[PDB]
Amino acid sequence: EQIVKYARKGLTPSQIGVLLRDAHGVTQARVITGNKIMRILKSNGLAPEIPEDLYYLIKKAVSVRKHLERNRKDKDAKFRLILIESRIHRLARYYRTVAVLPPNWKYESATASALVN
Amino acid sequence: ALAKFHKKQSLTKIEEQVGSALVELQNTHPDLKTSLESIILTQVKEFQINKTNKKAKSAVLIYVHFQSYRVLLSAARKLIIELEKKLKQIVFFTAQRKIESKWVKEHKSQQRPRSRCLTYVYDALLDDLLLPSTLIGKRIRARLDGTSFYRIQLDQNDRDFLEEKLDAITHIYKTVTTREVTFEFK
Amino acid sequence: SSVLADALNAINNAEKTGKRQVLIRPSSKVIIKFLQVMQKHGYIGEFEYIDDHRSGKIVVQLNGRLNKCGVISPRFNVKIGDIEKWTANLLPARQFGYVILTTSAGIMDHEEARRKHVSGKILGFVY
RNA sequence: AUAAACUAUGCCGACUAGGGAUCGGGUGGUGUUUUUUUAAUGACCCACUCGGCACCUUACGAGAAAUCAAAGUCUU
Repeated sequence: EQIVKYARKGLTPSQIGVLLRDAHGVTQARVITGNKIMRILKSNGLAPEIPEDLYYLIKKAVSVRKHLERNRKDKDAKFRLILIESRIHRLARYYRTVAVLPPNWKYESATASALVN
Repeated sequence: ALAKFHKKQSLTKIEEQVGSALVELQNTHPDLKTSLESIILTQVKEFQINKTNKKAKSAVLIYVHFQSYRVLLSAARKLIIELEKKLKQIVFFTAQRKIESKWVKEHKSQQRPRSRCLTYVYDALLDDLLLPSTLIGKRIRARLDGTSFYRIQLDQNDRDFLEEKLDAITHIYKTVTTREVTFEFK
Repeated sequence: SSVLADALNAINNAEKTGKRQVLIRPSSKVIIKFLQVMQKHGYIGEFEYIDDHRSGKIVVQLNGRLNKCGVISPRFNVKIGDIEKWTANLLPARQFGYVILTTSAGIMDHEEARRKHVSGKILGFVY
């Protein structure tokens, strides 16, 4: 992961430049290739499809309605599937205004389609 | 050497001594060979520490190109020791930072990364000077009128290296930055 | 939600308690600027020394009367028949007055842009 | 979906404050007590911090008064 690109901070360091170097540090490290080295490995893989800060909101928010779909009485569940929602949308815009196409994703099968890999 | 410089045009009496001085240490000491091989210079500035004692006590600050900033920090300790012995002057290493403008943006498709802003650049030097050891506490004070004093907290175990440069630093900062910088050991 | 009376209504909101001033908004070229024209005409002490996210630039010691409240105002007109008239905001003609207008050119003062015959917006008004 | 749908008191933006009152963290701890041939730890307590808890309070500001740390709040 990339959110968890920095579970390195755990056993490597140091948040994290290395990717630049400012208020740097004091320990081994073999520079940008020390970073990239296994920093590229990381998620046993890579990514970019789009777009983490949503590829999570939409998820928690996706399963987040399975219950809603079956329970259907936990109105104190809709009261949030509305919110996790208004959120999952509120993101879009700053991408519907930038990073994600100009309709879909920025609109996506949102409400709904468990996406996508 | 014009070798260990980036502009490579002409040096100043100070810059010259520094050049051969550096080339000296990598030939003399086998350990600084590896690190100094790497080190390049940008420019060097000399400053006079004028105290009321009518005593002339000068020191010089050297700008290491950013490329070699990693390396510079790698052996920073030993380097400064030898440079002071070999130049009988106080030595300080900084990174060659380029500051970006606030309102003078001109490249529509270019954002000014915080990494090169005046707050962050000028705040850099302080770390650079006390170099060998980084500070513990940093603070600001507002004298009534409107002064801003930066009493900075320095580690005790470093009283050695830092106690002496202490006055130079203050004075270099007041020159580059514009900030009064008193220190306090804790 | 409005950096103006935000902080001028902290100086204002302060000297009425009486003290040695405090923190404020975040900085603002404008905040700092009024928190200039003030000092430059007197009133306040010494704009101060903070630097954070946008928390940067200043606090700002109090000093002196400065009574009472910096003026915040929330419209904007000016010049001739104007300025003189909104000089009724003032705490009295016979000097005293100061109306920190916004002047096409320069964030200026009731007179400081009465200056070269200037005008525009009405930013505020001091003592 | 009416309401004997209420601090008869708005707030996107906050102070005159305190004192105390409660629930976080961080301290000291000194107090206990666990652990358990001794502890440390854990708990209990203690203070002390800072988190923010809500409240309560007026050496302040109000408004047209009872009240208000707001409705305090920019010749009213």
